[PDB]
Parts: sequence; structure tokens; C-alpha cells
Amino acid sequence: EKVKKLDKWVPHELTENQKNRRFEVSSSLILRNHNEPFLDRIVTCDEKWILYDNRHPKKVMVTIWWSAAGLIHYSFLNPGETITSEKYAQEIDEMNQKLQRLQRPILLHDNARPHVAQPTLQKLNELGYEVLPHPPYSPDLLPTNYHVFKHLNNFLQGKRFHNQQDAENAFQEFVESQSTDFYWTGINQLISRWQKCVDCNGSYFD
Amino acid sequence: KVKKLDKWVPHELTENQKNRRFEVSSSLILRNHNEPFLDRIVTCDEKWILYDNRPKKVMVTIWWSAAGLIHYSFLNPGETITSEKYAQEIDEMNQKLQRLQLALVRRKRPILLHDNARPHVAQPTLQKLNELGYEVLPHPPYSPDLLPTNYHVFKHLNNFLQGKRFHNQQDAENAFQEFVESQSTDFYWTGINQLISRWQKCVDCNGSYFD
Repeated sequence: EKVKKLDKWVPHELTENQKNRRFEVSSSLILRNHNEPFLDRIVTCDEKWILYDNRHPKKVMVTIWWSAAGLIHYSFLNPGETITSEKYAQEIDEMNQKLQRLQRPILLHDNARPHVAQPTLQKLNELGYEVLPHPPYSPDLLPTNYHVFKHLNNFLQGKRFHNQQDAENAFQEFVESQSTDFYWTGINQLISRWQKCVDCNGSYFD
Repeated sequence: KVKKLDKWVPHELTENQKNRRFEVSSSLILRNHNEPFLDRIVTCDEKWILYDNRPKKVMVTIWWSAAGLIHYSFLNPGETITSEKYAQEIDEMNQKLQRLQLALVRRKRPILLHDNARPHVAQPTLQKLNELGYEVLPHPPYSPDLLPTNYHVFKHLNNFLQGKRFHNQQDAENAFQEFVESQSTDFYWTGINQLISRWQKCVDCNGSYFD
């Protein structure tokens, strides 16, 4: 049985074992960061379906890569082209190129997805990326979902797009219209979130 | 399933079991490369000691670190460890750590490497580690080749226990004590400062076993 949390499908009631993994990771991150601060090294990412009609249907999947410094790279996935480990690998590799030019980094993302397989992992290892521990079923702890994609939504409400290029202009209008303070905030809010999780002994706190 | 290094690990790792082992080793190597953390590790695991060694048994637990033994403890037969008891165990282990460290310049903050797969690793245990400021290193399921206790200490034990029989628990226990006391401080350092190379191999082997 499932429920939608931050647009992501998640247990209608976490198991005891699922709250332990959340508490354990949250606790350790809070401690890690207090002793050896790393928030400012975090690169994070997720995907969101953008619906052509914001009141089956038609929609386009976007992927965004960002850090507290600001946006790094987003791309769109063409309708009917479900993404694979080897292209994600690609995505990663040019994400890294754009980053280098702005400028080791630490990646925070949902590791429990398909395109997160050997080629992908290979790429990150190869490129020198440490992946941050992340408890299963925890959208509340991924900044793209609790921050970025949430504000995107407020921006998307009541919008009808006709062509793909329109959606993309709405997204890109949105991301590009964002201050660096917007990204800085998404990331630096993590510590509070880890704490809030711990206090809830690993349950959802919002 | 099938036993490896004493513990029940599958015959074939599903493709992600091997992915997780890769994801962690890669990250741990990288993290250690950016900010060395080995010498802050405190590791521990549990092992049914057997009465004749070439059924009656006695479970032993050992906490240690690259600097030495910290604390070990036996569980009589018939007794099961409770998350609360384990929590108490941690609190005791911790107190020894600080006497051992009380000697130093700056204690740095301990990173526990241990098997969270156990069942007595639950809220009470988690609460205690948190309450004590203990970081917990990530650990891939079914990966005894990565816990030093299992691959280093417990291995050299089977190697000193072989062809030995005792007809009482105190006498088993006594054997263990004899062993760990005859280990010099850099026998422990070696179990720890060996992880890097063990992580790598897991990576070079794309998340599979390597011995």
C-alpha cells in the first residue's frame, strides 16, 4: 500500500525498520557535518514529470542538477524515451563538465532507481564522486523534492502549455529566475531536516 | 544461502547487492581520500565460539579500533541480546574508550563500523549511539569481507582455536582472553588500515566477492 508524499510514491506507514534507517542516517549526517562540514560540496538531483495542462495525458520529464552555489544543469527527456543507466552516465558526465567550469563534490540523490546501475555507479566512481548515504523512501530529505520541485509546483499552478517547447520555457523561466540564495537555502536547510527526522525517531515530520 | 567468514551470506548476490557493495566502497575510499577517518573507526561483531575445535558454544562480542582492544563480552548460552542490552553494551564500551583516550591530545569523535543488519540494532541502540555522538559508517548488506572484525580478528582466531577442546564455558572464554592479550597494538592497526585495499578490490571487481 502506497501514498504520494512529495509527488513520490512512499509507504502509507513506514515500517519500524524504515524509520531506523532514516534515524540512523539522519543522525550520522548531522554529526558528520558538525565535525567535518560538507553541505557546500553537495550536488543533488531528481526528476519531475511536467504536465502540459496544469488545471494518459501528455507531459515531459525534466532532470535538474544543482548545488548551494546555484543551478548546474537541467535536461529534458523526449516523450517516450524512458531513461537508462548508460545515458544517465552521460548526463552525469556533462553535468560534471558544466560544474568544473563554474568551479571534490558529493552527490545526494535517490539511489533506488533503475538508471542508477553499474554504468552510472561506474561513472561516479571514475569521476571521483562520493555518494551520500540516503535512507529509502525519504523525499522529505532530498532538497530537489522538498524545495525546488515544490516551488516549481506553485509556479506551475494554473498553466496550460500546448507544445513541449512551452513547458520547457516555463521550467527554464522558473529555474533561471531563481537567486543563488534560492539554491543555497534548499541545501543548507538539510541540517534542520535531519534533526526533525531524528526527533520524530525517523518518522515523517511533515 | 551459505556461510562466509562465519555469517550467512547468499550464494549469488543479486545484481544490486553487488551494486550497493560498490556504491559504498567507492564512496568510503573517496571520503577517506578527501578526509582521512580510519583511525577514528570503532568496529565490533559477534561470534559463537565452539567448545571443541577441529552443539555447545559461547557467543563473544568484541569492540576494537586501530589503537587497540576496547572491550569484549560473553553471552551465556540460552541468552539473547536485546537492543537495550546492546545499548548498555555500547555505553560500557564507550566508557572504556574514553579511559583509553583520556590519555590523549584531541580525542576525535568515534565512527562505528558494525552490522546494522542484526535485530538488536533498533531504536534503543540507535538512540544510544545518537545520544553519545557516534557516527555510523555506511554498510552494504551481506558483506562480511568488509567488517575487519570478521575478516581480520575472527579469522586469526579460528587459526589459534584449531584443534582445541575445553569442557567448560569459563575455559572457552579463557582461551579468547589469552589470544587478544597476545596481540600487539599494530595487529589492530592492520585490521583497520587494510580497509582501503579491501574496499578497492570490491570496486575493481564491480561489487562482487574477491576472496
